[PDB]
Amino acid sequence: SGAIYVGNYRVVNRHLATHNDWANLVWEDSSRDLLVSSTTAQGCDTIARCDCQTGVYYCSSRRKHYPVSFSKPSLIFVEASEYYPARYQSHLMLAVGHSEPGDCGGILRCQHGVVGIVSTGGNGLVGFADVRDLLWLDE
Ligand SMILES: COc1ccc2c(n1)[C@@H](C(=O)N1CCC[C@H](C(N)=O)C1)CC2
Ligand SMILES: [Zn+2]
Repeated sequence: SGAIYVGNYRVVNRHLATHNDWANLVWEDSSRDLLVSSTTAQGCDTIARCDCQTGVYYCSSRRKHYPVSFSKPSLIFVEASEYYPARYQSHLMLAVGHSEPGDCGGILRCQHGVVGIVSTGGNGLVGFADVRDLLWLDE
């Protein structure tokens, strides 16, 4: 579990979104596993605007932060789940690191701020849904 709070927005994994997220829906993309809902309170999260390939992510299954090298956002095939059929997930970045179901929502950060959130994983690989291109989060 986990979300990004920037300005009047809440950024969560689409497959973990609540009824309130859908009642106050701003944008969603099933192909990215992203959903953005509106909030009343202000958000204090700086979103990175960069091409960084190194960062730090929070892994709640270990209650630890791990430094990682990660790939550029791309189309990667993701196996079937109770939320999605077998499809290519866009804007996804992989890293070598620990992840298990329950880690989705862990923020990935670089020196510039929030890069993305855990979305996939398995076999020593962790996948992150990129958010740096959503310039409308900051404006
Ligand atoms: C987060 O780490 C892991 C590790 C192992 C495993 C997972 N997640 C789970 C996972 O990746 N997905 C299920 C929920 C939706 C996901 C998506 N973005 O399409 C895919 C399946 C096993
Ligand atoms: Zn950055």
